[PDB]
Amino acid sequence: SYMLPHLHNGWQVDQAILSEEDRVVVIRFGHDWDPTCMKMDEVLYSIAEKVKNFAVIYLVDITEVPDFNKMYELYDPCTVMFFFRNKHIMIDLGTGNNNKINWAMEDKQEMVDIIETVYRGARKGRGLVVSPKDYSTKYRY
Amino acid sequence: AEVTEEEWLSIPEVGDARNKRQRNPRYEKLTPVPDSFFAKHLQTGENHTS
Amino acid sequence: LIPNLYRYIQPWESEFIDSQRVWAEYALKRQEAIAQNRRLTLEDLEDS
Amino acid sequence: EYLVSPITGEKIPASKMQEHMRIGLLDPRWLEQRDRSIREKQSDDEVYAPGLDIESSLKQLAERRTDIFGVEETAIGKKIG
RNA sequence: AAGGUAAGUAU
RNA sequence: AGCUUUGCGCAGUGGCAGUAUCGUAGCCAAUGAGGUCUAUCCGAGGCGCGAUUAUUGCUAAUU
Repeated sequence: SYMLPHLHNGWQVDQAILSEEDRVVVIRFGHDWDPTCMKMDEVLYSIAEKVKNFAVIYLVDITEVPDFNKMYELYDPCTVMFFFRNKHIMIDLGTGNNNKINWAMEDKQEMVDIIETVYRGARKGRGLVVSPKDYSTKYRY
Repeated sequence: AEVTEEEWLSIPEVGDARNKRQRNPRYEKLTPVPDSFFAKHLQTGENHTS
Repeated sequence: LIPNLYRYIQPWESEFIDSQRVWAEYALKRQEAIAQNRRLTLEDLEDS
Repeated sequence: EYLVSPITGEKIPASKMQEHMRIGLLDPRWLEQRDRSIREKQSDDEVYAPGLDIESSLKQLAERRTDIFGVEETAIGKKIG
């Protein structure tokens, strides 16, 4: 949660999105002190080395950097968004919101699969990718 | 507080004890079951006439 | 109504009675075939 | 104490038989593999934040988490106390 | 009330 | 004068297996590697790391 790089103003976020031309820019919008953000950041930290070939992970504090709250509807405790070549890559998670991951995941392989799907779809030149797993339900039994 | 700066520097790095095979195993191929399994399954259904 | 799985499973007690009767019948048929030095055919053990 | 080299035909002092033989049969494939490895580990961008950045992030977390740190305990997200 | 947005390029 | 043994090359033909082949200015090793069986006996490489379509090239297609 604290081992990941941080972006401290909107210009830094724009540059991080613009800098990467061959990798998915995974940016988590939230607060390091929020428990949901702590879970999501732990998951991202567990996979940060694995996906470094095709993904880069940044963390942004939405109070320190409020320049995207109105734009990206960052009014949730945690939010993960995907950008590839200065384009926001939407993902059809099945949750009704195709723009972001607004909850916290528990499986590293889940997040890695989502990142890989986003990377492949964005490389092919697509603005929306279909998630390998549906999230219309939590699969709790 | 009493940890000297030399002790602070002398902290060792953490090294993995697993070897190359454990850390980075070669991809494990999946292969179909041999045809003898289908042959024996179809032979199981055969029955004597006496 | 779709059929219920229970109606097509023979109960344990009736199945044990049937097993006793069927194996007694098979013993009788086998003894009869021994007297003829003949091997039981699939048609002999058809109702069983 | 000069022994004829079985691989080059020259003469080396006996104090350097084993090292000359080991070096003489050194595959250039080793050189190219080492050069490739040097190129790879000196060009990959660091994934995790530097140490001072980690310390600053932990300080911010402690400031904004008084249910774990500090003396007085404010709410989970508040920083005043 | 939702879990039912194709991603676009043009005008 | 022929014949023939061993090792090393160079080729030719043929067979077999691709869960394996290499690399070691890394380490240890006949001053003993490694030992389930045979232990007052066995005797040679082992380990770590790296490369990879489980060796690597061309050629022909589609592109």
